Amino acid sequence: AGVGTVPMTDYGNDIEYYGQVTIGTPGKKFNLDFDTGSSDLWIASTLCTNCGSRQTKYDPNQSSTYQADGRTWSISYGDGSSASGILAKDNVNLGGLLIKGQTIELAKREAASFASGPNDGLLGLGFDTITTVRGVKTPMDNLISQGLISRPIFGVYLGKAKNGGGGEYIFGGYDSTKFKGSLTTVPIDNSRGWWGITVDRATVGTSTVASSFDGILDTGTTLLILPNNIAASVARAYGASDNGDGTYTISCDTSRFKPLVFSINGASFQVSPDSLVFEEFQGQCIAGFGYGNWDFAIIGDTFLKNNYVVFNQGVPEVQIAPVAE
Repeated sequence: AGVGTVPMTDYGNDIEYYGQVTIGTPGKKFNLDFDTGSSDLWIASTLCTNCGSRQTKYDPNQSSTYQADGRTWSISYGDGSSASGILAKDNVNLGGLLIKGQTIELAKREAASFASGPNDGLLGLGFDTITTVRGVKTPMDNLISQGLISRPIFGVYLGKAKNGGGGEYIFGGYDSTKFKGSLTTVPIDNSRGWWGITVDRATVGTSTVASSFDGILDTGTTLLILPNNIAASVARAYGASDNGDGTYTISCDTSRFKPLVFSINGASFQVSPDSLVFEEFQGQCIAGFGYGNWDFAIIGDTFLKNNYVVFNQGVPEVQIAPVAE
C-alpha cells in the first residue's frame, strides 16, 4: 500500500474497524481499533493478568527500543469498558511511517469485553486535550512534529460488510476513488477534545425529524446515538419500537424506508436504507440508530460507513462527501 496507508478490517456487521500497527524493535504487529473518540494508545501486554489468550501482547523484553516510564494510567470508556496499566516509550510504525519515541500504554488489567474482542488495543485519534495522562503527545501530534506527514490530515473510508467490508485510513492524504462529487468543508469544535460538528437538520422524506444539533464524529462507536427527543422523533418516522436499553427494533425489510438525511453546512449526507438496520438476530432486526442521555449526538459507524471523511487536526475541520458505491 502507499505511504501512510493502512488497510482496515471490518469486524462482523460493521461493528468496528481495526488495522495493523507495528510496535517495537524488531517489532510485532498489533490489531488496533482506530478511535476518533479517544486519545490514548494502549495495548495488551505480558504484564496483563486478565487479558485474552487470543490477543497479541506487547512484550517489553523483546523490544530493544523499549523505555520504562514511572507513570500509571487508567481509562473508562462510555460503554462501561475499562483498562489500566503503566506508561512506556517505543517506536510505532503506522502504514510505513515510523513514529519514534511514542508514549504507549501497556495494560495490566482490561475489561472482559476487550479480552473477548478482536483487537489488541486502541489507537486514539481524538485531540490531545483528552489524553488520560497530562503531557502525552498523540500519534497525530508526533506524525506532525516529526514531519512524517506534510498536511495534518487523515482520510477515512469505512466499508460495508454487505459490499465486502474493508476500509482504509490514509495519514497525510486522502483517496478520491472512495467518494463521489465535491468534498464539503465543515468547521470543527474541539473544545471538549472531540471532533464536534453541527448538523443543521435531519429529514426523512418530507418530514423534518430534527432541527440543528451538535455531535461528535466517532469511528470507535458502532451506532448513530441521538439525544432522547431526536431519537424518538426519528424512530416514529420508521415505526421502530423502543427496546428500553438504548436500542430500537425495526422492520428487517428496508426496501420501503427512505434514507435518513442530514443537512450539514449546506450539503446533504445520508444514512442509506440498508444502514438503518444494524444487526439481525433470529428474525429480529436492531436499528442502526439508538439513544443516550446526552445533549449531543455520537455520530458513529452507521453514518461514517456511508460518508468519506478527511480529518484535519490543524485547522481543525473535516471535509465530507458521500462514499462511492
